[PDB]
Amino acid sequence: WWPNRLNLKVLHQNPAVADPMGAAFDYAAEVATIDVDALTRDIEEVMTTSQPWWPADYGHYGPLFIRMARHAAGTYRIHDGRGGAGGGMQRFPDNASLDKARRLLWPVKKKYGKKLSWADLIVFAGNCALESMGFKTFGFGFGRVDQWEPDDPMAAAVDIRETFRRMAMNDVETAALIVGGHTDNSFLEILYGYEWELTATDLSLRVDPIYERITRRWLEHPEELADEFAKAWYKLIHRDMGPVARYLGPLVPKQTLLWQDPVPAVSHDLVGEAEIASLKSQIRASGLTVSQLVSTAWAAASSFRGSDKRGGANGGRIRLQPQVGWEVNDPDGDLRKVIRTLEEIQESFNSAAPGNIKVSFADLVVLGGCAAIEKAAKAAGHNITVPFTPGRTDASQEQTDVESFAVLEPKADGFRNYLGKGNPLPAEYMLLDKANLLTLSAPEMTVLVGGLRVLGANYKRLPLGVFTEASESLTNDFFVNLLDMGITWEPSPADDGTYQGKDGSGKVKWTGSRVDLVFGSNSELRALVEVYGADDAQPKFVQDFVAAWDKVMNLDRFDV
Amino acid sequence: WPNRLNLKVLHQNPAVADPMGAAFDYAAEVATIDVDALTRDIEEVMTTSQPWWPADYGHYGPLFIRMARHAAGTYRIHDGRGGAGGGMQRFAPLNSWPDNASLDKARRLLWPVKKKYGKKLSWADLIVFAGNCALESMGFKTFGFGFGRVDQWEPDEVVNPEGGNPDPMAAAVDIRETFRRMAMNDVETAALIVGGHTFGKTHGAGPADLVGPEPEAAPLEQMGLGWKSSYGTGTGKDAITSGIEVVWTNTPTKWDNSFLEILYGYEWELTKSPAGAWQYTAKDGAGAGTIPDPFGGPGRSPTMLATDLSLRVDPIYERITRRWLEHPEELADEFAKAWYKLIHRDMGPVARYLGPLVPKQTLLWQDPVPAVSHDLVGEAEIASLKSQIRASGLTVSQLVSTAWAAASSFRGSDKRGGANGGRIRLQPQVGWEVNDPDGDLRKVIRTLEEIQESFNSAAPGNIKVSFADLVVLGGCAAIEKAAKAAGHNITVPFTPGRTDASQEQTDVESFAVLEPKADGFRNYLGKGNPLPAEYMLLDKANLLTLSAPEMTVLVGGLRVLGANYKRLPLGVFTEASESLTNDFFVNLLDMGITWEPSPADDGTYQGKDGSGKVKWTGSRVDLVFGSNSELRALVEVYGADDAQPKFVQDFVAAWDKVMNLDRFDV
Ligand code: HEM
Repeated sequence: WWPNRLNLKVLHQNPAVADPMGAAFDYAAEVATIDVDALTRDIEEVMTTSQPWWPADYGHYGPLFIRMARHAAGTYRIHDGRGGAGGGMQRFPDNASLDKARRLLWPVKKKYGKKLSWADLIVFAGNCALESMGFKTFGFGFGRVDQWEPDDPMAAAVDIRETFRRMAMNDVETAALIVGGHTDNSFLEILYGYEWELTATDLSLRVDPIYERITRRWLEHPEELADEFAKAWYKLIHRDMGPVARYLGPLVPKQTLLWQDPVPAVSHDLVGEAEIASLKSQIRASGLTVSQLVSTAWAAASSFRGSDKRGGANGGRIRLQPQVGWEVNDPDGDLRKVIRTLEEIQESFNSAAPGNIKVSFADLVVLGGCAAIEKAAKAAGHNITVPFTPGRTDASQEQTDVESFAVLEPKADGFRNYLGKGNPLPAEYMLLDKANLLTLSAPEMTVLVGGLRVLGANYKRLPLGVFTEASESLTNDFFVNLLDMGITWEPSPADDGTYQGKDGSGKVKWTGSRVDLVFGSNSELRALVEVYGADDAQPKFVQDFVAAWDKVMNLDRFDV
Repeated sequence: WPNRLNLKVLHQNPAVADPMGAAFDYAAEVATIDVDALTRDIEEVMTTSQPWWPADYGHYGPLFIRMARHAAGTYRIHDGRGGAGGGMQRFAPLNSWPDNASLDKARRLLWPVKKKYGKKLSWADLIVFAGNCALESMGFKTFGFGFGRVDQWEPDEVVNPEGGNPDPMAAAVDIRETFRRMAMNDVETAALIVGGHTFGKTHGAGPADLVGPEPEAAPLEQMGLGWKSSYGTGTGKDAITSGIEVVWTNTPTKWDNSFLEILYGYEWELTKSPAGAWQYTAKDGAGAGTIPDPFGGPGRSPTMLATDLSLRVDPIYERITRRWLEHPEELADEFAKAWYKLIHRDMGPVARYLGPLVPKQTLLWQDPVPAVSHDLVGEAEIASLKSQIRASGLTVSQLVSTAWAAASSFRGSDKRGGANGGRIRLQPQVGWEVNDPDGDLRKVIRTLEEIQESFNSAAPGNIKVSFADLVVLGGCAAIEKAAKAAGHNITVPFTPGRTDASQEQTDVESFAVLEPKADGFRNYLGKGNPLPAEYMLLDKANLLTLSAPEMTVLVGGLRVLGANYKRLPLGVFTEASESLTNDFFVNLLDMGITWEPSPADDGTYQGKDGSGKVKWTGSRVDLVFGSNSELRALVEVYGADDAQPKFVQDFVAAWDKVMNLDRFDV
């Protein structure tokens, strides 16, 4: 009825029923069988032909392909990660010359069909045009699955600065991109000659002192310009593809780059099933409460952005500076103790293991979270075993760009009941956005919140969400107590965001936050809460929470 | 949506937003519950007044009856949507409409019953069951009840008690019109108004301006509720839900003929209610002030709305109303039948009703089909029936058109129509303009009838074939022949079991709304439409419960197959006709052809090639796939080079789904 309401439609965007290929189709296995030589030949023969319905300017569609490649990959926003070359449905201001020219590539996708997506095709056509000009490129990596539903003065210098900084491009990369896309040295020579007749953009490279320094350096040294343009272009097209394990094809370079957030490759033999049991029995008698383990294992695995597929638990970054310094992770609490205890466990295990079986800290954090979940569930009457797939390695400090990780800090985490100052939208909207980023669905988000409440995973262990009298137990008490109409909620006297579900002859119980009551208030979410809050829905809730938790933990596992 | 195609309406209620997950059939769960225990629990929660919403006369019966009526009171025949169905009354604009006031409470009074069962009793079943049980709790034996209303998890895209001027004669026509859109005649409307208003009262009493916002705009401190009254204590003795303060009968917690004896006992004057105004009261000395106060105190006066008084003044209503005032057993009978029709209107055929309370009697408005009285055909006979159909002289265009005409009348909004029943032969559907009788349809019917006679005469025993099966079997045989001509060897699955109804079984009047005003798959842009052709195509596809890939592949198959209306060349982008290929896709995306509106402006376009010749001609439906970005992405999947067998398989799957849409008995 009332507009500006909570939009649950965002959670289930791009379902599996609108996908023509169905659920029996993985793009990786298809594009791994493609022949990039024939693809390059087809792209070139399209490049050197003049379609009658689109006059081929100078008989060479190269620069048009370059423009579409640079325009599909120019909509990447670091603060959110949406958009981008492949991680954003750029299809479905502009002059409409960016999709009518997308029809020029139809004779190429006609041959391949499902073995080559449009997102891969546009970027690869741009790259092949760039290589066909005469320039040589760093490399290319396929694997961009296409979605099926739309989701002169120095003033120009600072405007370009902000516009390119929103794309995670420093000054050298911005200068390289600007000098390249508009190009030999046919640019810097004419630009630095006769001042371009002293009469907008692309001239500020000679005005801004930091830009002018780099440009005048490149004036007599085209080698730096070539290397910097190759690196900047490769960063530009592959910005939102995630870990290096998602790159496919034989054109992917062997080198590893810092902006990809690299993690070391596995060097030892992973843990089997007896060693996993030994670890889960060792860090269940190590003096660590279920709350600490669950909160730590969620802190590492809730820094994942499903748009550009960066973050996650892989790499063991929770032990390193950008992740441990965040307010939400609470360095002033029990994160250092948990990290030190896990390091001690890892050192003890690696020094006494059969053969060359070794466990990594990144793996051990998630294994500890799984062990804590199992212990809590067993302390609730059930007997389960949460699945756990090893194969994580811990990155060192030198491989983590501190500035690049500042955009992953959560301004508001609904699952952990965190809320930082200066938020655009209210508490529930940020929870919805975070759940959408984690590629979660409405039932998965509901069950995950309802479990994390009773597991004591709240920020600073606040009682704002624990709707149960017995913590350290995975039960559906949150739902069955939220739906109870025997308590009358009201805003707290302290005028804060908290509430008060006071009843029982005037007594006050279940002090609740906003992201807690939004589940019982919103009818669409109350439906799911009633599904999980029934009398016989106790084991179904546990199984669903285990499934959601395992899905969240293994979000970043793209190598498997 | 009405200014740009909204493809998200095709994938409404996805499976990823369903908490119960896949492989969960509601029929199995709800068929194994204790109905007696459910009724006992409901009757237990009816008589226990809660302190957060007090009960009038210590009984939640009338509130449950009103909630059940309003849940099933949104059904509309033309679209078919609304009604109980998926229980949209919980999460929709429906929960926040001003005429659904205080019905958000009646869905929380039933929570203690829902939690005791869980997935074994959907909300939609409960909402309409409680009221039904309420009807039995007062002393009125209802017709029956059938569980099985599956529960959805996403909202979809889809009467004045004061007349503005409350003139009973001028409000009777409004009542008749608004009940005509629910397929209720005069006698059923009068029975529903009289019976439903025997139980209960009207709550509105106060300034009527001190009511809070709707639940969709209420603060989270109210926890999903709305209309929080601030006048007085707010709820119970001074609740405000509608504004009018009338108590109809002397015993609003029992069934009796006291509504008629009150309506036809006093003359009525007009007065202003404490909340709002414009209600009728007794005339001579305020009548007799003998009406129970819901929570105790002074007796009220006999009062009626303007809606209720219309039944006395309208000459059509007055005669039957007086007859019921004389004989009450007829009133009870018509009320039972009308209520049963009301709560089960949009539940589909009788094969979907579950539980022990479902009656054994058949009713005309259900469009009954005769029970199977023979052994169905196996696999040896089907392989011979297909050969006989193929060698009967019927071209694939006629067979496909007949099968689609039989099976495209279905609408998933209320699950009526479908290829079952075999009603393409019968009067309401054989004469529709879209099911072109000025052509080769009667010939197809005659050929299928003679094939049926030949097969049944030489029966191998107790195995016989029905015409309803024969239409779909001919469609599948034609598609098999087309695919074999195109080069692929496939076998379209066929599941026999359909039966042929008679002309007395079908109702001609109630099928005037199933007529397709615009069928996107066979162009037929019929006169009198509220939207362009493409939006009507999306509406038709959403009615068939089709997705976007299925709709695209079905359109692209029906074009080249020859299913078009009047066999127009308006959309057949293939050169070799009567063949199942993706030539509608590989030629729609052909960029060497320029599309311009035809000189004879009628909504059709001309596709000229580069040599200045009119190569293809298409319509808005045919050309919307090559222009809309979301749809063009699907066309490029079936329009590729290697995706010929994938296209054929997808088309066969879509055909199977459409044929077996209205098959709930299997
Ligand atoms: C044109 C047709 C009708 C009109 C204009 C009408 C009018 C109304 C109105 C305005 C209310 C609100 C009273 C309140 O909220 O306290 C109401 C309540 C109610 N209606 Fe109707 N009604 C109609 C038909 C029906 C039907 C078809 C049924 C049942 C099948 C029914 C049964 C009830 C009941 C049981 C209540 C509530 C009684 C209570 O809460 O004590 N009415 N009606």
